[PDB]
Amino acid sequence: MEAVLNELVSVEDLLKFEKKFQSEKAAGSVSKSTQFEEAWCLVRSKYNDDIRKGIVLLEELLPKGSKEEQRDYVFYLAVGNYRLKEYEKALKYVRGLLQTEPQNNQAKELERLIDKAMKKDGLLEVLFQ
Repeated sequence: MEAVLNELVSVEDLLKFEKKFQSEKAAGSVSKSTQFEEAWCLVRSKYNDDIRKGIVLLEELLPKGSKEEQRDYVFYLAVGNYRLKEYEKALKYVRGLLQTEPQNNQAKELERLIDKAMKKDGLLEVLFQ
């Protein structure tokens, strides 16, 4: 995934989804699925306000989800909080997921990323003192 290509296709996908979302909203029916896909987009944003909106949407969905749905909601709540540098919140979400699925390799890897960031592992200023 060439990075500039990735940005390009992401926009094409966004416009197609926007079309679908606006059509659904106009019809009076924004489903749990489409709301999740909205959140999935938002937590990938370069803008913090977008990520926070995605978190709000996922927290709203969380109590209404099946076990299977909640797995995805909690994963992306951990991701979203991680990207906002809300590490304590991110760790609580991912540790909850690992309670349900201790051998989820993706959740294990995310917990490692959060932990490392929290502890400032690979902070560079230390290397130059």
